[PDB]
Amino acid sequence: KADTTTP
Amino acid sequence: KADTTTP
Amino acid sequence: VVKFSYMWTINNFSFCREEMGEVIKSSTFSSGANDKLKWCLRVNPKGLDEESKDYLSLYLLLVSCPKSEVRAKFKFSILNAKGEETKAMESQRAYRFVQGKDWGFKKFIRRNFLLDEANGLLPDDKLTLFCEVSVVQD
Amino acid sequence: KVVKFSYMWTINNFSFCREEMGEVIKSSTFSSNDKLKWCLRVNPKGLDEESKDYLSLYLLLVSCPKSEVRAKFKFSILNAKGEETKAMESQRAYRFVQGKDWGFKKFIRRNFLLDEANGLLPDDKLTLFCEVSVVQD
Repeated sequence: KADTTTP
Repeated sequence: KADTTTP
Repeated sequence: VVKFSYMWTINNFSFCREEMGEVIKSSTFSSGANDKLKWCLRVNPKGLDEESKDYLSLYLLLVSCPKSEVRAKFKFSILNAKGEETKAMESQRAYRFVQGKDWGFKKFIRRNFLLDEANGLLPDDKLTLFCEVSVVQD
Repeated sequence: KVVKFSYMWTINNFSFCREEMGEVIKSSTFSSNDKLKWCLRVNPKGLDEESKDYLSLYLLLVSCPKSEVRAKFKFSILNAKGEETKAMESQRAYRFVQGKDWGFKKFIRRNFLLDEANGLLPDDKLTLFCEVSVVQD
């Protein structure tokens, strides 16, 4: 699953 | 115009 | 649906001074078409934190200010010396991109596997990354 | 039936490219189909003696098409902001068989490209942009 470093 | 290096 | 691809090579990858949490930024590129949206790739050569210190992290980032909502699917992969795709990692769905928003894989590939010369992923110490994106929404 | 797609490619240390007239830099393959593969070919020091003062850029069909292929293409250089500059397009559509190339012998003057004042080699990087629109059958 792709992730992010911000909300 | 465009050119080619092939016949 | 706007489709575009970017090939990016990092020279002397195993010598990169970037420590954990620091990023190597790609050149800014463009999806073209009508919007001419601007994107860049970001690599954490030693991951972002201690959880991913064993991994290379790879993220796609939207750089420009979009006029409307942006949704995109993406796929990252490495090109070996023969130019073949390998160790690909892709999104199984589209993700929403606002300006400055990043999406990617915190654990894209293990550093140990990447720097193992048997795998042929660093010919002449060059890391070549291939990014394929499909912008579904404007 | 028109399929549109773009490909970008950053060549590091472009001024150090030891290639001479006739020598080729080849991109990786690209597509989107997913079976129809294309590639870009660059002559950094020109293709022949007529284009000795220019860089040459060509689009090449790599795969074997199962039907007739006609494609329009546009080449450009991206500046540091990712904006397309020095664009040059085919205007018309061209037929592509496997191994056939179409492009511009004189895409850009080598003196304009190599002049730092023009800012098209940021950090000695040449970022090439290609947009293709193709129809099969």
